Amino acid sequence: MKVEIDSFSGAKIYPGRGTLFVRGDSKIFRFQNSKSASLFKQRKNPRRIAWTVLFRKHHKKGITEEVAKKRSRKTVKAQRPITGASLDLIKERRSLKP
Amino acid sequence: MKLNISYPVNGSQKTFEIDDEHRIRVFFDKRIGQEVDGEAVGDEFKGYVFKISGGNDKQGFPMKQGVLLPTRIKLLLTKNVSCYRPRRDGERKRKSVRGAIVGPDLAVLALVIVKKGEQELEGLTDTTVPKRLGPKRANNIRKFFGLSKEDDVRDFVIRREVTKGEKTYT
Amino acid sequence: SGNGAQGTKFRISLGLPVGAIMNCADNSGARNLYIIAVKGSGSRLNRLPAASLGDMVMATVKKGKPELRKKVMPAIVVRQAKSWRRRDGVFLYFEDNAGVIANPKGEMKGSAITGPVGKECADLWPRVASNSGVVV
Amino acid sequence: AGMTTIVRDLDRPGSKFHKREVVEAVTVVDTPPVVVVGVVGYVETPRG
Amino acid sequence: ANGATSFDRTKKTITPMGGFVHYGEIKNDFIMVKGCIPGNRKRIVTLRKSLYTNTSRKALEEVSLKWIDTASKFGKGRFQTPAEKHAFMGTLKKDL
RNA sequence: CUAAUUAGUGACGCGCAUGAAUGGAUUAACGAGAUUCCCACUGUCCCUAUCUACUAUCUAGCGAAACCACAGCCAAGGGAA
RNA sequence: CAGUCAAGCGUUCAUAGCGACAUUGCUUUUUGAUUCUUCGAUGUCGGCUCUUCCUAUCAUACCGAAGCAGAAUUCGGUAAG
RNA sequence: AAUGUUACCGCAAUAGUAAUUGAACUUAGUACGAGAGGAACAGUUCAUUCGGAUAAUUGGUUUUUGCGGCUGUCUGAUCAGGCAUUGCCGCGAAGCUACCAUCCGCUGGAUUAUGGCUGAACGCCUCUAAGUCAGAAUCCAUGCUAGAACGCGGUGAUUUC
RNA sequence: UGUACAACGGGGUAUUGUAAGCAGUAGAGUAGCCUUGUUGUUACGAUCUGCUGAGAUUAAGCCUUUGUUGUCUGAUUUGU
RNA sequence: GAAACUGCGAAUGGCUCAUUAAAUCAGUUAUCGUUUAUUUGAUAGUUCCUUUACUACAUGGUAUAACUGUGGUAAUUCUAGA
Ligand SMILES: [Mg+2]
Ligand SMILES: [Mg+2]
Ligand SMILES: [Mg+2]
Ligand SMILES: [Mg+2]
Ligand SMILES: [Mg+2]
Ligand SMILES: [Mg+2]
Ligand SMILES: [Mg+2]
Ligand SMILES: [Mg+2]
Ligand SMILES: [Mg+2]
Ligand SMILES: [Mg+2]
Ligand SMILES: [Mg+2]
Ligand SMILES: [Mg+2]
Ligand SMILES: [Mg+2]
Ligand SMILES: [Mg+2]
Ligand SMILES: [Mg+2]
Ligand SMILES: [Mg+2]
Ligand SMILES: [Mg+2]
Ligand SMILES: [Mg+2]
Ligand SMILES: [Mg+2]
Ligand SMILES: [Mg+2]
Ligand SMILES: [Mg+2]
Ligand SMILES: [Mg+2]
Ligand SMILES: [Mg+2]
Ligand SMILES: [Mg+2]
Ligand SMILES: [Mg+2]
Ligand SMILES: [Mg+2]
Ligand SMILES: [Mg+2]
Ligand SMILES: [Mg+2]
Ligand SMILES: [Mg+2]
Ligand SMILES: [Mg+2]
Ligand SMILES: [Mg+2]
Ligand SMILES: [Mg+2]
Ligand SMILES: [Mg+2]
Ligand SMILES: [Mg+2]
Ligand SMILES: [Mg+2]
Ligand SMILES: [Mg+2]
Ligand SMILES: [Mg+2]
Ligand SMILES: [Mg+2]
Ligand SMILES: [Mg+2]
Ligand SMILES: [Mg+2]
Ligand SMILES: [Mg+2]
Ligand SMILES: [Mg+2]
Ligand SMILES: [Mg+2]
Ligand SMILES: [Mg+2]
Ligand SMILES: [Mg+2]
Ligand SMILES: [Mg+2]
Ligand SMILES: [Mg+2]
Ligand SMILES: [Mg+2]
Ligand SMILES: [Mg+2]
Ligand SMILES: [Mg+2]
Ligand SMILES: [Mg+2]
Ligand SMILES: [Mg+2]
Ligand SMILES: [Mg+2]
Ligand SMILES: [Mg+2]
Ligand SMILES: [Mg+2]
Ligand SMILES: [Mg+2]
Ligand SMILES: [Mg+2]
Ligand SMILES: [Mg+2]
Ligand SMILES: [Mg+2]
Ligand SMILES: [Mg+2]
Ligand SMILES: [Mg+2]
Repeated sequence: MKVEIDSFSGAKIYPGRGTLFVRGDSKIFRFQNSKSASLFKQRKNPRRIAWTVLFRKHHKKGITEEVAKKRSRKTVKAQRPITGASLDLIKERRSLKP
Repeated sequence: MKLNISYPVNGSQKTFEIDDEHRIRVFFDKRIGQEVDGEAVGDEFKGYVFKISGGNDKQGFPMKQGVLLPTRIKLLLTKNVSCYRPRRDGERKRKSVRGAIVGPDLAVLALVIVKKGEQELEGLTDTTVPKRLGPKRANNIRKFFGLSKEDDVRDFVIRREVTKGEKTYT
Repeated sequence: SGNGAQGTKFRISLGLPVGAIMNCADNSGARNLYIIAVKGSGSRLNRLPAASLGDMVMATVKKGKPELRKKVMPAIVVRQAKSWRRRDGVFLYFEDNAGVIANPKGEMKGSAITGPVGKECADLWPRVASNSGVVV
Repeated sequence: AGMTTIVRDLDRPGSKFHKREVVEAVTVVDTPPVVVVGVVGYVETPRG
Repeated sequence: ANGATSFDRTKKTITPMGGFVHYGEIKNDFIMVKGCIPGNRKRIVTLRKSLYTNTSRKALEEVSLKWIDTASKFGKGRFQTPAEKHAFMGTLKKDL
């Protein structure tokens, strides 16, 4: 079971829901309901339709903490200095001077 | 689906096969670069944080960071780009590509250890493999050993032992 | 459908009653197909036989090579406009009505099929599956 | 009460949809426990 | 988790968002029967044991639900749970 | 012309019984004139569904007509069949 | 529309399937013959709609024959669900 | 209406009655045949015609005159509205609704034709005379709809100014 | 006279597509006063943006409710 | 000295005669109307900074192939993660 997404509005489409349209060029369009489908047939442009996802993304509407900072990072600091070089003597030369 | 996991600290890699779609399901709708806590995936991995690095679906098409989508498209790939190796100068090609959002259609999820859990993984933390090659360029030798250029790099270069018959070389 | 079809088809909404004209989607030289009958269809007083995706119809060619015209031949419906429903629960539809001219066995007259094809049809007629590009 | 929709895997060897998912309509009837207040016995007669 | 599933797992009952249109919430045990039943919503109904034993192969199939639609029936329901709605819609002018 | 045409049109003519102001033939333009096909259009149809108003319907007041041998459940029989 | 006789047909073989010369019938969606009812009025052909009935059965169930190897077909029975 | 009143739960006389046809896979390139050709039963998956429901889904319907948009004019402007036989357009819940949508359509017995058993008449022989086995989209039940307003049962409570 | 019933109000559900108001360095531009501009100023301008997935509507046969206000003995008839 | 990186070549060659009728092409012109890898000949003392507590010049930076290792696809001169 996959939940699809309307190719106009950006709404989730649960199974059995809405309609599917196969265009002449074999591009597939899925609408959650007859509303988006009609708008679509009207050549309306989602970015000009206020309630759509594409419109809200473009006009940057309430994205908020998604652009806020997050914590993902790491630390390693280990050594396996060279292959065939007898690494036993590689940690001895590794104390340096400074 | 198969999990291909790497420990970048030791240079170790081992795979894993996870059935039981509920355990897999933790990765679904997750993009590349997002971390994943281990316990959900299994008990063997607990407290292990996994970075999603990529993978291939059935039919073998590779994921490409940045496309989003949980699906395949056909892009036009230039030089210096992933999932393309140009055969000729200025040669671009149009090729099928899998999205960067994880889904059930994947054959293999590639992962990278970030934080280690509370239990040792068989072929990962237990074994370590050496860096194949050492510093070549002058200052790079100096900066691997921190030499503060006085110390005459010629002594500090790495030397590899090789055996020919009863003759052992360097 | 009937003769030469490997397998069975699940019922799909009937979109093309007798008299409908659909695009001819192969390279045979025909521009369109005028449906005069549907194979395997039944009988009710006043009911028009109608074709659905995957069905075999009898047809004439209204626009096309004069050698194709003025005669009745078999053809197979590869695309519907009327919405139908699959068992995976989706209502879907194409942008046009189209079929391809074929012999009673199900073998195709032309070498290729332009445009998408419905899988219900592809599964039903092997020869159509061969010559098809994007399916569904 | 009403109806809703269901998704489930179909087990039907030989069917094109064997092992595939199908989506199906179902009704729902509200059935709180019934309570027993009595018994009637019936006897057979030539009139029924 | 009446309306939940081995596969779905999310805690929810079979009551749709906004509740069964023209009925209510279903706070007791229930029978979920495939397809449709004679009579209308709110009507008294009798369910009866079969008068024979079906082999049929269509009977005897042992079903396992993957998912039960809990979306609203009072319009075109876009959401299974108020959680899912808040998840997708973000925050609104009433809210917190 | 159509898949298919007692239709239409173009030809043919020992034409039951065409034919020259009993006017013959031709004819642009015009026609709520008869006929044929085509494009568009469409609930004419496949195959039906839904909505609005006013009716019907129930109430107050008002209040006709047609028709009427006697009347009003059938099957068969005979009988002006 | 259906029989009886059986000379013929059917490579041979009357009657698998047929069948002359003759002859006995049945039917009342043919057409005639009649003129009984209706001329102080029983609204015409066809179609559309819709119900029911008949069986001399086209299909579908189960059978018996064959000049029935199979496949196909033909003849016949119970059959109008 | 009336068989005391009123209520609940039931019986079943009689009457009605319903399901229908095809294809594919497989059997099987098998049986049969010199070859050319070439089946069926059991099993499976779909379909046709018909029927009874139902509205989760999809579609149709719009006076939800619900939200928005538009022309013309009228209220000084604004806001907010009126008028144009529902002014017009897009979307539009609810309801209704569609092989344009989904679901559901039972199994026992007795028989016909016909093939038989035992078996005389007729020392032999015969399915028939006596007796008898198997048997059809038939018929009778099962099941389904009504419930006799002059067919019936079980049960509850039964009035004082 | 009580998980009573009703009229409102609240919350959910659903439909539309961002209300009025105010503000702006958004705006083809246009005028008026001079102290004639080293953003000169006062305003005006289809439209645009912000507060604003807002505002409006939502049972008339949607769901729900610890809130408010109210309602809770009229008429007729029946017996073995 | 494999592999790979870098550089250069792959715009030459070979083939065909479809288009093309003031086009091409030919002889003759023009660049005071432009671009030109290459070959050949020439051609570069100046690079920092309010210009004493000074700038790596004895020479500054990583990030990658090949490789190692873990992989995906029926399938290609496909390629992913480490
Ligand atoms: Mg709709
Ligand atoms: Mg619509
Ligand atoms: Mg007709
Ligand atoms: Mg081919
Ligand atoms: Mg509802
Ligand atoms: Mg609804
Ligand atoms: Mg003619
Ligand atoms: Mg005509
Ligand atoms: Mg003529
Ligand atoms: Mg003539
Ligand atoms: Mg004559
Ligand atoms: Mg004269
Ligand atoms: Mg004359
Ligand atoms: Mg003239
Ligand atoms: Mg005219
Ligand atoms: Mg009337
Ligand atoms: Mg009244
Ligand atoms: Mg009155
Ligand atoms: Mg009057
Ligand atoms: Mg009578
Ligand atoms: Mg009598
Ligand atoms: Mg004779
Ligand atoms: Mg013989
Ligand atoms: Mg003879
Ligand atoms: Mg006749
Ligand atoms: Mg007379
Ligand atoms: Mg007469
Ligand atoms: Mg008369
Ligand atoms: Mg009279
Ligand atoms: Mg009269
Ligand atoms: Mg009459
Ligand atoms: Mg013989
Ligand atoms: Mg028989
Ligand atoms: Mg009948
Ligand atoms: Mg009394
Ligand atoms: Mg075979
Ligand atoms: Mg032979
Ligand atoms: Mg029928
Ligand atoms: Mg309006
Ligand atoms: Mg105006
Ligand atoms: Mg204003
Ligand atoms: Mg006025
Ligand atoms: Mg007027
Ligand atoms: Mg609706
Ligand atoms: Mg039906
Ligand atoms: Mg019986
Ligand atoms: Mg015997
Ligand atoms: Mg017998
Ligand atoms: Mg007997
Ligand atoms: Mg006898
Ligand atoms: Mg039957
Ligand atoms: Mg039964
Ligand atoms: Mg039944
Ligand atoms: Mg009664
Ligand atoms: Mg009683
Ligand atoms: Mg806004
Ligand atoms: Mg009402
Ligand atoms: Mg309150
Ligand atoms: Mg009140
Ligand atoms: Mg050349
Ligand atoms: Mg870098």
